[PDB]
Amino acid sequence: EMEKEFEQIDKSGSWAAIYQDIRHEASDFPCRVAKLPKNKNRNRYRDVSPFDHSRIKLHQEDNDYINASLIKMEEAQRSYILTQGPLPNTCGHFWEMVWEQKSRGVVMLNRVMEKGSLKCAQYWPQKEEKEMIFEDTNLKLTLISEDIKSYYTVRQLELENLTTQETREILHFHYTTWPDFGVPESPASFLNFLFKVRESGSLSPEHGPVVVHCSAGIGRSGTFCLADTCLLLMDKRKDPSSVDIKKVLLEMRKFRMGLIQTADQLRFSYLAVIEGAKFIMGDSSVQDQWKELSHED
Ligand SMILES: O=C(O)c1ccc2cc(C(F)(F)P(=O)(O)O)ccc2c1
Repeated sequence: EMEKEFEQIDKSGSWAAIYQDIRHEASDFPCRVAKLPKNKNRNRYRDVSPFDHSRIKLHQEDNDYINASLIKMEEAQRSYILTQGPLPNTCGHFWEMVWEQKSRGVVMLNRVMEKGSLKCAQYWPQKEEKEMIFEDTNLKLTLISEDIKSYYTVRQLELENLTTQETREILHFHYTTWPDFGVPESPASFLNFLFKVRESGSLSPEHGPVVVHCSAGIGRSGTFCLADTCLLLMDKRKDPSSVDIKKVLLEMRKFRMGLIQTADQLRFSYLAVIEGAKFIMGDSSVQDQWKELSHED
C-alpha cells in the first residue's frame, strides 16, 4: 500500500536507495536507429534516445526517425507519446507525428529557456496573426486562442494538413513552473494541471496518444505519466491498494529510458497519486480545493 510504504520510506529516509534500485532494474533495449549517423542532428541529448521497439516512426519514405517513444500501458489501457523538446530542425517532424498519430493534446512540461540555455524550440505560434508553416512536412499551425494562468497556459491550436486540407484542433497544455530535475510547487498544483488535461478529452481513447514532453522527454514527462496511470489503475478498480507505483514505473521504462530523473520526482509521484486518490474515491470536491491551492489565478 503506497501510503504506508511512503511513510516507511520517508521515516527511513531511503528515497535515494529506492530510486537507485529502480534504475538498477530498469529495462535496457537497443536504440540502433537513434544512434545512426544521419539522426545525430535529430537528437537533443546524446544519452537520451528512444528504444527501437517503441520508437514512433514518421510516415515518410525519406527518414522515419524522431526521438519519441510510445508508452503503451496495457493494463491501464492508456498510451502516451513521450518525446524530447523539438529542435529547430525537427519542429516539422514533431507536428507530422501529432498528425499521423491522431493526437489531440500536447503537454509541455518545460520552458523554451531554462537556466540560461534553450531547452526547446518555439514549435508553436505565439500570435494568431503569425501562423507557422512547416514546408518539409506540409503542415500549417495557427494559434486560435489561449487561456493564461499563473503557472500554466492552455492554447487552442489548429493543425492543418496542407496536402489534404484536413483540419484538426490541438490543445496545448504548457506547465511553466516545473524545474528540470525539479518537482511541482505542490501535489495540488500538479493535480489541478493533470485534471485540466483530463477534462479536455486529450487523454481519452477516442483520440491518438497525447504527446507529452519536456526537454529530454523523460524526467518531468515520466512523473506526469506515472501519476496519471496510477490514478487510472486505481480508478477502474476503485482500489488504491491494488496499485504498485514502483512496478508501474518499471513497466513504463520498458518503452522509454530514464522516466523520472530524481528520487524526489519519484517521491512527488507518490504524493500526487496519494492526494489524487481522494478524488478517485468519490470526493469530487478536492478538485476545487486543488484549484484554490494551485493559485492558477
Ligand atoms: O544530456 C543528457 O544526458 C540529459 C539526460 C537527462 C535529462 C533529463 C532532463 C529532465 F529530466 F529534466 P526532462 O524533464 O526535460 O526530461 C533534462 C535534460 C536531460 C539531459
